[PDB]
Amino acid sequence: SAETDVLIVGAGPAGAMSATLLASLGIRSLMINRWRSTSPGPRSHIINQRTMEILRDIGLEESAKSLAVPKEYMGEHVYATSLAGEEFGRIPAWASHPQAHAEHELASPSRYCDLPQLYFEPMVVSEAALRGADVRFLTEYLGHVEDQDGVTARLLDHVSGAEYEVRAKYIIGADGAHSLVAQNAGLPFEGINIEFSADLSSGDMYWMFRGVAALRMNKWICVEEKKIIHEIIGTDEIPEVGPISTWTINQQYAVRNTSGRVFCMGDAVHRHTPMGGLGLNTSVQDAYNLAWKLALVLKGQAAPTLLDSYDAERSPVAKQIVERAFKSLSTFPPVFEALSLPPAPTESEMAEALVRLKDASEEGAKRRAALRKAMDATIIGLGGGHGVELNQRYVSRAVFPDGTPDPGFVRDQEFFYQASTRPGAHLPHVWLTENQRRISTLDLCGKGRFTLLTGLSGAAWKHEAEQVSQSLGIELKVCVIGPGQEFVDTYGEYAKISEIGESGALLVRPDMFIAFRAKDASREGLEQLNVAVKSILGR
Amino acid sequence: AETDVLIVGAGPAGAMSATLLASLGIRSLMINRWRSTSPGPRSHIINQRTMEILRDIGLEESAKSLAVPKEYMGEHVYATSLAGEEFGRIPAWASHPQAHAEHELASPSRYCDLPQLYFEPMVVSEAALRGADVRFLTEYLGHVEDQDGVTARLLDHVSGAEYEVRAKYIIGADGAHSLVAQNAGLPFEGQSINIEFSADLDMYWMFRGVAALRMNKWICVEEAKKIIHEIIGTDEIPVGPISTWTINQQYAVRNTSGRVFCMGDAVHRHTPMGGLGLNTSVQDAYNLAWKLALVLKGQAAPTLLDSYDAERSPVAKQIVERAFKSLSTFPPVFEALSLPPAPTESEMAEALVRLKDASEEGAKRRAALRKAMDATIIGLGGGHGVELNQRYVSRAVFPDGTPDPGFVRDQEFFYQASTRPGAHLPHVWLTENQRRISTLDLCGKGRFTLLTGLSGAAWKHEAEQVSQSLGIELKVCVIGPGQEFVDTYGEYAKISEIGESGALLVRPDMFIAFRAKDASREGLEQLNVAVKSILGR
Amino acid sequence: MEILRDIGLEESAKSLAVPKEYMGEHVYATSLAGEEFGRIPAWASHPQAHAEH
Amino acid sequence: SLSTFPPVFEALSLPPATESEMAEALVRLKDASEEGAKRRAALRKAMDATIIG
Ligand SMILES: Cc1cc2c(cc1C)N(C[C@H](O)[C@H](O)[C@H](O)COP(=O)(O)OP(=O)(O)OC[C@H]1O[C@@H](n3cnc4c(N)ncnc43)[C@H](O)[C@@H]1O)c1[nH]c(=O)[nH]c(=O)c1N2
Ligand SMILES: Cc1cc2c(cc1C)N(C[C@H](O)[C@H](O)[C@H](O)COP(=O)(O)OP(=O)(O)OC[C@H]1O[C@@H](n3cnc4c(N)ncnc43)[C@H](O)[C@@H]1O)c1[nH]c(=O)[nH]c(=O)c1N2
Repeated sequence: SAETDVLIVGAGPAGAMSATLLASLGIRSLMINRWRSTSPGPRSHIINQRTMEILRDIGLEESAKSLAVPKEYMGEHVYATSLAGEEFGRIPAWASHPQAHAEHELASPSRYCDLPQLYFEPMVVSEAALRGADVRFLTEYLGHVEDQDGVTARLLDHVSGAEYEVRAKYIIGADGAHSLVAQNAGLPFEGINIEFSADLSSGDMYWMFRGVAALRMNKWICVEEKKIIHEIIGTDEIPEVGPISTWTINQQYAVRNTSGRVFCMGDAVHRHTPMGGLGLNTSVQDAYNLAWKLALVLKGQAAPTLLDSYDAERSPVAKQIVERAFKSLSTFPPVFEALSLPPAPTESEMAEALVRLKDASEEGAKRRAALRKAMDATIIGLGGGHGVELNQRYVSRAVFPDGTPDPGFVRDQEFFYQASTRPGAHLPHVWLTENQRRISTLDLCGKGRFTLLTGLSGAAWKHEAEQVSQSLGIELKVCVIGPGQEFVDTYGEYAKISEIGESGALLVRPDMFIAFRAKDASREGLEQLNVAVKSILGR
Repeated sequence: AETDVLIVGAGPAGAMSATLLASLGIRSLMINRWRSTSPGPRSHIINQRTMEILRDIGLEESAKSLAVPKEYMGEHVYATSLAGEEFGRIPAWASHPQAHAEHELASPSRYCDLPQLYFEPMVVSEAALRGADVRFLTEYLGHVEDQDGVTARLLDHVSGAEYEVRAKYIIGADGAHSLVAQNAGLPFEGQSINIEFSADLDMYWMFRGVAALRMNKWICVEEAKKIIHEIIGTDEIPVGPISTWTINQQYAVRNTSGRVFCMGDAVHRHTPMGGLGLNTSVQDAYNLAWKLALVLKGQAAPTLLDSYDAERSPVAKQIVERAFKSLSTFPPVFEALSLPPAPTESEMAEALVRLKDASEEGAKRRAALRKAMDATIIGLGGGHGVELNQRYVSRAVFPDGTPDPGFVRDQEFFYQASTRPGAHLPHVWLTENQRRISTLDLCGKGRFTLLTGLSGAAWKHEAEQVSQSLGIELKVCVIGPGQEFVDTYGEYAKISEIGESGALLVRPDMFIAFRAKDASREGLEQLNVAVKSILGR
Repeated sequence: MEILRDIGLEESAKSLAVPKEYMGEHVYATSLAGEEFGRIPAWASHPQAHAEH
Repeated sequence: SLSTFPPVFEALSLPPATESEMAEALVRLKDASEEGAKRRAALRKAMDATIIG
């Protein structure tokens, strides 16, 4: 028998990030994993800005960057018949087009990077243990029972062969795409990788229309006597040929992610195809949504109803990414159609298409233009979906509305990020300075606590926040941004992005979402802080 | 539970043993009492032998990405305090151009500064990935040995349960108060407050007797921590975590008892001068693992394991005595300033004014101070010979009849390459498809390798016979023009000390076990007898 | 270079030049595509020569 | 320093100036005999002596 506050079943990105955050917040956790090691395979490698912002908040962004390939080396996607064959063209993937890159820089202090899951996992798992989480591998969750005060789970130890029980206040189901935890909580659902080595002496990612195969990276992956590798390369005048692995995926999202004291996250609540690099990133963001809420509830600073916001905020995103990843698959077949090929052409059919594509006729021109259109429409799955990645819009009892209408989106909300300071949107990034060194708005906030941002004519917020803090027993850090202060609006970018007057305030949750906005520091405005915070905390 | 090897401890020694044993196809269970890898500032100087090991197993590039390269380690400063007067500087970690050349010539690898805080998780994750079972919050309580194996009792600090593990061997990698070594009855001979802090202010030695300062975040070596003031030393700038290390200087005279092998701090406990501890501990593991693997696979006799004590015990004594002796180089600095070992602020102020005296007496003091500062270098990068000049004598090294050539220059300060059996294979650059590759990169990977040139082609057939007969892999590399590996710079011919048709047999740990002068019939016939002798067969 | 340094042109010279790290690989061959006889460390590129430099 | 180049041709057993003669020299330089090892060593020695220039 063991006892903990939270039992975390699974030590992939979702579980390991939950353990790390809970341990940083002073909460006792036990994280288990069935297997001997972290994940070995080529799996994820695209890390998006929201994940990198989370790592930045907890102090792991610089270690992530030292293991990763920066964004400048991710842009060249090549569409071809094979590596040696004819190139159809290229596309600027991962926001490498100058305009896309500007939109990227404006959105976040962080950037895309290429960091194999193979490295990402042990980095976060070692951090969880260092910060205080108990971590135990070769240990399998078999089931649990729940009562009025907690949960009791049965675990099988694969080193000793012993079974034992663990008693917890809450269980996190971070146990992947066939989650037993989710099955036991009764959650409702709706909806070949080949490593090899070779010297390819004679861009960053190749899409081969052979229907579609992918090739990247001495060591290579494409997606046992594997002369699929020939064909893709495609010659046989060069010669390894394994390890080989498979992923069966059945597209489904949990409609609800919570049942009593059980919270599921990650692939356990969203299972989808890998198009867009959304899985690991969304899974880490699920953890970041939940952990601070658990910590407040366990410390008695919030009522248990604060936990209802997890489902209300993260379930819509589960459905969104599943549908989006699926839709992005449909953008590849039109490439074959533009060449006047069927989805699985013969060698003779392909050969004819290549000659036809170079024809000096009007028919040839029509095909070249159609091919370019089709290739351009794949970018939604390969870096174009910046809006999908960033445009979270939360509606829950952990976001206190300010009475303003939803302004919607000026441009397409899938392709383009739109900054907003309305409650329910992520705090916008802009550069300020601290001692003449650039610092992001995001660097003022987070660290497991609420933060209130204002300017010099909003000095009354400091005292108002101290009262609410004292009264509710919760930390509220106040930052008064302006000339001569600790943090300075050196570029004028804060006044430009805040959408409110200098004396207004933004209350920012530990996960960086705006929970309350006030237009000014009038007595009526100031009195609302205490009512918003009580409402957010269910008190 | 049952495993081939139980590894008690997951520091550098244990984690490296687990990684190597897993890479060799051996089942192991590595345990650690605590929840995490080591949190503290502890080791940070990684030497070339350790970096070579990481290179052999494919972790050198990951280590380098986490580390600070050698170009940022050289500036050691001797002073009264950070804001006070500087006595002078010394080129530490082989940063002087001549020391740097000697360093480059010795190895494909380089010093780097890599905190143990990052080193440990990198190796522990690799061990699990490659097949080791790894289990933290698990404590070794004791064991009993019989003629077929060992049975250990473990306490699980998650479940509170005790259970037993059955193994063929136990590795005691359990640190400076090793319970394993105490239970194996090993005989021993031979006779710091670290303060982290943050402040807005490469290495400072403060003669205040001596304090060190390095690195927003700083370490020097809880409101009484205005020791930090004094060292900085002002208080016009605005104090934990604090930690202690007791070390009692001791080395194990023997490192093995029956089926128990101890390694690392468990067999060599010493002061931190010279950055020898972690490095020596990783090298103990690299000596043992391939031997254990051959024995467990039935390709070597159990007597191969006797060479672990014969090769590694002399190193244990050597580093303990060396680290201690380097401490004695600091007090002469106070003596050159004509100060007592703990001077007052007034006495030191007077020493500083005398040190600038425009007389012949002042010039004598300036020269004496320089001489004393220069003699500290043996503990701060000067001991390249100590780091690299391993000379093994054992049944796992087959002598070639030649006398020991000794050392032309001082064997502590200077590395001397040798290809005589019992010395480390020398590094030189060859090419493979016009890309530079080290001699070391031809060898290792858990197996024996035989190196020769084009007139030594007969070695290929001889090695095949021995390999087939003994059931062991022997990779043969024929170095020359038109071959897979080419002597593009001529450096192999220059370093090998034998004719082109001679051969060097290199062990999995990169030590030379056999050398042949030529490929005559008498020379070729010796291979099989050397390999049998090395394997105890 | 010492002369250029004395008169204040060394940094301009360096901005126009290729540094010493890119001068060492001298290759002896029958032709560029043919067989290579071997290489030599030119312009003090051997580590000992570089130290002396 | 000019006089250090001709010993390279001599180590290959070539005269100072045909394509056939050179082709033979490259095959002999890979010869597995003790004579081939002598030629490889002589060639290296000759190449090394050009470093003065
Ligand atoms: C080919 C490919 C390529 C990509 C991606 C997937 C695939 C298949 N993804 C998605 C990503 O790999 C996936 O979404 C994450 O691994 C999900 O992380 P989780 O922590 O939810 O599950 P994960 O599956 O990673 O972890 C589940 C954990 O639970 C453990 N477990 C299961 N049952 C257990 C039990 N009963 N008891 C104890 N432990 C148990 C498992 O052992 C494992 O540790 C991605 N994403 C992205 O953002 N960018 C990208 O580029 C890609 N690319
Ligand atoms: C301040 C300072 C600074 C330096 C150094 C030391 C110190 C104190 N060193 C030396 C270096 O840190 C030391 O030599 C190594 O950590 C030794 O590694 P081990 O694996 O042998 O022991 P280590 O002590 O690292 O690990 C022992 C393991 O066993 C575990 N354990 C103990 N008893 C157990 C039991 N009964 N059951 C289960 N687990 C148990 C412990 O929890 C731990 O995992 C160094 N070296 C260097 O090369 N360069 C440098 O710069 C420095 N600097």
